[PDB]
Amino acid sequence: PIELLPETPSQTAGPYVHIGLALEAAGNPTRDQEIWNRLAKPDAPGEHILLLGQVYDGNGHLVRDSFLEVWQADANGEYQDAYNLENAFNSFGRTATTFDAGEWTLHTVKPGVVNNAAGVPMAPHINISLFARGINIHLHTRLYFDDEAQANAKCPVLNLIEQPQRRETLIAKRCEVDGKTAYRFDIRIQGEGETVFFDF
Amino acid sequence: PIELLPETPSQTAGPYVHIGLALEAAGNPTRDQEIWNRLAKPDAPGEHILLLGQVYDGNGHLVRDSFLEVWQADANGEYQDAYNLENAFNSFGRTATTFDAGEWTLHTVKPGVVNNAAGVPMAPHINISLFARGINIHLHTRLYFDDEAQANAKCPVLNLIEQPQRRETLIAKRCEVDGKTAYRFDIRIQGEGETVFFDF
Amino acid sequence: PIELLPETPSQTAGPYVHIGLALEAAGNPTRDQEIWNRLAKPDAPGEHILLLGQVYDGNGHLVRDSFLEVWQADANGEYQDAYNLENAFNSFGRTATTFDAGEWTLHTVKPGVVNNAAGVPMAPHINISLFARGINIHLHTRLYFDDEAQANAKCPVLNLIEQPQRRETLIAKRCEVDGKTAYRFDIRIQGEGETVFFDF
Amino acid sequence: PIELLPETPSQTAGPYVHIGLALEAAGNPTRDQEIWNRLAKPDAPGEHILLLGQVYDGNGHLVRDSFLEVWQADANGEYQDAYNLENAFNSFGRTATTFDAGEWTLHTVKPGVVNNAAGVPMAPHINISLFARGINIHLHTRLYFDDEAQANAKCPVLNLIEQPQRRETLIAKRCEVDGKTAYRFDIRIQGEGETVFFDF
Amino acid sequence: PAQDNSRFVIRDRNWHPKALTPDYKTSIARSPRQALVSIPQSISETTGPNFSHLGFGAHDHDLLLNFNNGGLPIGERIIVAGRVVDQYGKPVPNTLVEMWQANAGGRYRHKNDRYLAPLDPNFGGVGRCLTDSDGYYSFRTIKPGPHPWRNGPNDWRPAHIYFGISGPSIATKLITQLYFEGDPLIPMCPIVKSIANPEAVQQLIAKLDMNNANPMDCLAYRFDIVLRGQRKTHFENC
Amino acid sequence: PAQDNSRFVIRDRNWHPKALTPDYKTSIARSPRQALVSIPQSISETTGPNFSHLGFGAHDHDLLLNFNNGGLPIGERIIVAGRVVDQYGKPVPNTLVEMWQANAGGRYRHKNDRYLAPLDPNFGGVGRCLTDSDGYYSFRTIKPGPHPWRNGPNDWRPAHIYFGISGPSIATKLITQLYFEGDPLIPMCPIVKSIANPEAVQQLIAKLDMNNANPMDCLAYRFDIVLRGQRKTHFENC
Amino acid sequence: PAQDNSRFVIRDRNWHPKALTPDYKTSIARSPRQALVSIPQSISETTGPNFSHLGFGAHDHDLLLNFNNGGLPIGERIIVAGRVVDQYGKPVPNTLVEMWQANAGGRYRHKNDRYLAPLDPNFGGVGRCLTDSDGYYSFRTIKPGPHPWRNGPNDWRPAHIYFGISGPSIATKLITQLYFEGDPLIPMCPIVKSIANPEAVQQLIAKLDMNNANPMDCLAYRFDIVLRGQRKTHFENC
Ligand SMILES: [Cl-]
Ligand SMILES: [Cl-]
Ligand SMILES: [Fe+3]
Ligand SMILES: [Fe+3]
Ligand SMILES: [Fe+3]
Ligand SMILES: [Fe+3]
Repeated sequence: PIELLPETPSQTAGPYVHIGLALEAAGNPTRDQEIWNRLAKPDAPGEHILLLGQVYDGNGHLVRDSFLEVWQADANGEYQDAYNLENAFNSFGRTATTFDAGEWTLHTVKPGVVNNAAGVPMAPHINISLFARGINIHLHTRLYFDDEAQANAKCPVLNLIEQPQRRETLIAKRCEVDGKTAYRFDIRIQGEGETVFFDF
Repeated sequence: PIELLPETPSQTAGPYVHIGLALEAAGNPTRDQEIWNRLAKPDAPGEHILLLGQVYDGNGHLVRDSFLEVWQADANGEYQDAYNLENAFNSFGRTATTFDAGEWTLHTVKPGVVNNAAGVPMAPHINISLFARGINIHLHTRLYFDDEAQANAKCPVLNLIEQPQRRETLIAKRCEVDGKTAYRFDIRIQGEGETVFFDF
Repeated sequence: PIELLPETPSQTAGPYVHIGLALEAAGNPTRDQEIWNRLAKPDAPGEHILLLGQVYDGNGHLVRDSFLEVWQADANGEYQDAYNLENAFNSFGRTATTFDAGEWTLHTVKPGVVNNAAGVPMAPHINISLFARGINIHLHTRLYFDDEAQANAKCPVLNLIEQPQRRETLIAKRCEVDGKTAYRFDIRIQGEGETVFFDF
Repeated sequence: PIELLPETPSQTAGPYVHIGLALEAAGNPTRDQEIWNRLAKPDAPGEHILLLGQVYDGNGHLVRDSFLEVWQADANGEYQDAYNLENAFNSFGRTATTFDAGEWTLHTVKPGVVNNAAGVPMAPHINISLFARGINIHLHTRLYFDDEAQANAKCPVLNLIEQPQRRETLIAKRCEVDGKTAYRFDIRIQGEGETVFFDF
Repeated sequence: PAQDNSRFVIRDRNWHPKALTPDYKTSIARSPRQALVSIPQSISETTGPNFSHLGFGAHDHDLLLNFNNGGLPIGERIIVAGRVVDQYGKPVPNTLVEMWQANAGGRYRHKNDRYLAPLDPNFGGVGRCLTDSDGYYSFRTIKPGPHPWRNGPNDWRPAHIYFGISGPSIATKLITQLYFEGDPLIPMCPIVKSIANPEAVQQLIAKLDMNNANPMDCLAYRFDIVLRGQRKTHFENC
Repeated sequence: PAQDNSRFVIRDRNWHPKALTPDYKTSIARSPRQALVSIPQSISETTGPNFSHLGFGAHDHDLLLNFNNGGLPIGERIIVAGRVVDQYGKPVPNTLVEMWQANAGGRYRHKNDRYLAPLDPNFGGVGRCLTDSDGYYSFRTIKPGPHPWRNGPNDWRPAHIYFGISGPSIATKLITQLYFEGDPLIPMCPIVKSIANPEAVQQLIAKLDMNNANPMDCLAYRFDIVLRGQRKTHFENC
Repeated sequence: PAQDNSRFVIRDRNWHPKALTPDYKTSIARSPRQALVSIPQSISETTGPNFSHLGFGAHDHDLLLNFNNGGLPIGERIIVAGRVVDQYGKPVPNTLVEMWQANAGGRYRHKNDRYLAPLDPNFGGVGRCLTDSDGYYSFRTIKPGPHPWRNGPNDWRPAHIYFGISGPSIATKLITQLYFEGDPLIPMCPIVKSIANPEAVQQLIAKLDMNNANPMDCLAYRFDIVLRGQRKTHFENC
């Protein structure tokens, strides 16, 4: 058969990933422009939301050195790929868990609906890639929203998860943090309530 | 790189380990001198204690054919390598689980404090090696004491166990047995509450 | 390590190099345009000079079939790469030793100062490559001028020649020839007074 | 045939040999005890002498980074191998040429006569090993004295040099430096007047 | 805004390291035990950020100068350079390449690194750049030292530099580690050996590159990166 | 008392059998699933008992005479002898070597062995001795027979003798099994094959040793044992 | 005083580098053009200094501590250790071993080195010790960096440490250079290649020695040295 050049193989991002990708977290000075956890300036159209979460290992212990990258549509269901800190909204962001509490946060807007390649609408979602010490190749997941029950039920991606019980692992819980709309999305890498991870 | 002679590889001690190392337990006559589970004669200095325990497999079932070797300091925190049945105290001993109840016992004194190689004091501990059918290479652990909580909290060996919850697996529980101080130390080889095992 | 394509290896230009590169000298008709030993028309700015020299082998005997290529800055210290026989000045030229007397000549202007890559000024020089029967790969040298003694003393290229006595081998001697400024630059390929040759 | 383990191959001592073996010369602080160029305290028996010399390459240029080790009998013709800075005399010493003048010096006594393995007397001599940048394996030579003409004539080592003219290269020249008896011993590594070097 | 107009060759997850590689101890509890759920590529997966307009500082790619506290860092001066291509051999231009590392002594400038080898006051440990229009990147740095770590009782990472590459979509984004030609620690490392196939390990070993060195100044290493092949859609929805 | 003045070469736990080796069925539930925690060597690990003054009976090393109930045991008379050294090749003198085994028919003298082959009234199955000042040990015994066991539906252990060796510390202590040169059961055994590397398996195979045999009396097998290499501490706490 | 009571096996001067090795440019004018004159061994050649009573400071063998100006040097912490033996395999006890080197960046602490890589304020570059009664030596240092030099237009020394060994006589005294396992600069260096026989070059390459490393602290390399064989005289003058 036809063999292409092989892809460069992945390796763990390691416990000191913050040196390269989360400078403040490492304890170091930042550069003039950093790619970080605020996807929306206050003037961005859409519903402004806080996202937060904790990451657990197979023993139910916090993964305190996790690093997350996120990719999401703007409120109108459009992916904005021209990354610029001058923009009111960027579709891409980065965050990391705090070493003491194990909590990450993101500041964004709720994404609009995007169609799959067959033209079927997907429920509102944020694409997440998870990196850490002990993770050899990053884990892909999606964060969906518990207040989108009717869309979630019809999502062609959620519907590829064979067991309905597993679909629940991808649904973030609406709450209020300091009077602001928030959603909690915890990830369990392994064992009871293991988060669905994707290959594509 | 420099390659030395390879070490002879380990194999399981098997279910009939007692033929060689626990003669009475196998059902057989003993020799004039045997290495066994009484490390201290009544005249040894220090606090005389009973140790006892059971060993569990990954399904929560008793490992009834376990064989244990122990190594501990005397009450002054000094290791006594000159093994002699005439001694009031020996630092080394052996025990095995009963085939009916699955319980091992040891009669000893509480060990004194020993520093690590860097001069930092370790909490009082008994070093244990566990052998059995199904165990291809013996498992190393340490028995610490629940009446040493303050010392345990500062032990530089316990502090190498990353999760505090796992450190609890090494703490023996103090009780009274026939009016003498006793500690129970159960070992869980696998699964929930899995005992920490060491490499060194 | 990274290996590139290997360079085509050098070979001697041979005793009949003139057939290809010095047509008159071989005894043959010339073409309409030839690359030869007059770098400057009378109208070129700068000090017009004659250069001449002889080439000696390791036994002190004339190398009568030598072929030389020269490359030099103009009077402003600028290299002129756009070779054109219509130009008042070309930075490149060719010459050859006569078979009877063993002497080559060049008609040019004195070059201006050029800085090395570190911004340090090099004394005025003409870069020379020497080819001949018996020379497997051409020899690189530089012709400096004895009326630039203060500049020569500070040249960072002459200063890479460890022994001061060897630096003297690169200094052409000023004379007058039919009323015009001339310099003699003799080359000794081997032995006593051996000319410095460069690699770069 | 019989093959033993091969000897570790030599390499050049390099231009910075002084870092390891001539600390002051490198520009660096010395240690409490250094092996250096004063073989005799003022109270040593024998004729006190200054030795001095310069080292030339094949082009007649000074070898300014030369390092020399010497080994010689005391005034009574005995080798003193117990090196100790408390001794009145040590048979071993080290010196190096100055970077500006290219001159090395040694302070010692004139050695007494030593017999070869056949019991034949050798003329008074100092054994010298020469190390430097460009010298892949050290060169062995001997320094003899011009005021020992009768002994030199009969030396069984000098007599192994086939050509009498070459013997002259090993004879140091007596002089006076600041009213003190001295001998000059120049070494020519290559070419005219090349110093005899030994293999043994 | 971004458009769905390409597909990316599926990853070979036996070429990449698997999730569960128990000799690398921390992978035991941080590896999923359920199978990954395969999904078809949509605009969500086949698009990604372009960083053409991120503002880079003058020295962002130069670790000899980007943590200047009064002098140069100590250690082996090297250029690390290479090309980013996809599996069809197409260059990946204007893509974000980030890298980070310990100093010459294997000490990381991170609050959580307690290794006893000292920090270097003029070395930070992070670089970033974009590949040029032909897919080439280059960094200048110090060769990092091996680093001991609490895996087995005497485990040492080979000298390594972490790399993050965005590529054209979130489907192509990769983090990996670069190792150095000839390092005798490479065959011994349980993180290197998370990769099962020895030919895949070879793809992470940077080669000494004398042709790119600056004489009397700095050596050079070459590290080429291959991202997932990108092709146009064909015969879809029909 | 004992002192901390030695260090022991770290074990290669891919040379040793791993904990989980599922073809050996009882290992499945008796293997830890969490990683071992590495700790640095201290006096607790680098010391161990010395049995120079344990009292041995006259026949402790001689299984032909140590269970004498009126006659000699039935079976192949053999001497089992060899040297205990560390990985640097240094002999390990005055160290405790214990061995135990089934009889000629593969029956163990243990209340839990219900194999139908008979006990031998003059065979017990345990020996012990100390190595001599040059690291040598020796036993006399009967060659044990193969033993069937309830692993797979037709599994048989090769003839084997268990050995336990103390060495200079609890870090060196080892239990292993000796097998016999040429035994066709060896490559088929799931306990043998708990050891992944075939070269490691070869290290457990005792060789026929005609030079050590007593003519018209008993054969001999040679089994050398290698314990972890022991070195002095250097450059510690500085 | 010293006595003539031994002979030293004659050197193989095709095993050692020859004097004239023109790719190493400075050897061209500093090599004799006349043949060496062979002479028989006498007490002059077969004796040499013994340094038992030279006074060594506490840190003479420890380059991490012997140039302490307020901190540790930057770079890869290593122990360099080995044995000195003669060609008959006999140890060479109580012999002087000296070593010197550049710092982690290839910069020498010598007034004549103007390479642009910085000095390390806590690194000097020199060590010395005596071999013990069994012929072993050890140093602790920083791994030196490669060094560019003005030989060819882009020449770089591999990482190297200079060694000087006295041995029992002036006939055994040697200076050499140690190189490090796997260094890709080794095959390219005109000083290494002054040695014609590639098997001789192998004798200068120190091997990574994990067994001698201090976990979480320093790696180790092993470099054994072989000096000329020493034998008694026999049948001489008869
Ligand atoms: Cl660690
Ligand atoms: Cl140089
Ligand atoms: Fe790392
Ligand atoms: Fe068995
Ligand atoms: Fe021709
Ligand atoms: Fe050097």
